[PDB]
Amino acid sequence: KETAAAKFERQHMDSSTSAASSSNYCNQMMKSRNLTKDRCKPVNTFVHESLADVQAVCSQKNVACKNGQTNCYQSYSTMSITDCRETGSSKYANCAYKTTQANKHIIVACEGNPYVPVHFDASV
Repeated sequence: KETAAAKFERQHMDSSTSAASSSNYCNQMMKSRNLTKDRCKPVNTFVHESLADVQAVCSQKNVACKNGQTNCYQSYSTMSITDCRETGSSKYANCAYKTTQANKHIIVACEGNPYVPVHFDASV
């Protein structure tokens, strides 16, 4: 099975690039990260920062999680991120994604030992 921390890295970490290079980036990454096999993941966010810089968010501003949970943290600074949202004309198994590049604060839920991000709550 996949540990909740390795899963957050596979679905959200992309430190190799500084930001979405083309409008096909989401179609590319959603595919190389295995997020379109049993269905098209309708929404996913990639962060273009170092894994360390994203794990350090677990020691920043503590805020409520979108589900009420109290183990979410908001990054003090804005981070480079890419938003992948399934387009209306997307069809399993041929997923189509709109890619939107942006700089925003990310909010992730942290868990376990050591305290690492285990779920991407949102960005603002």
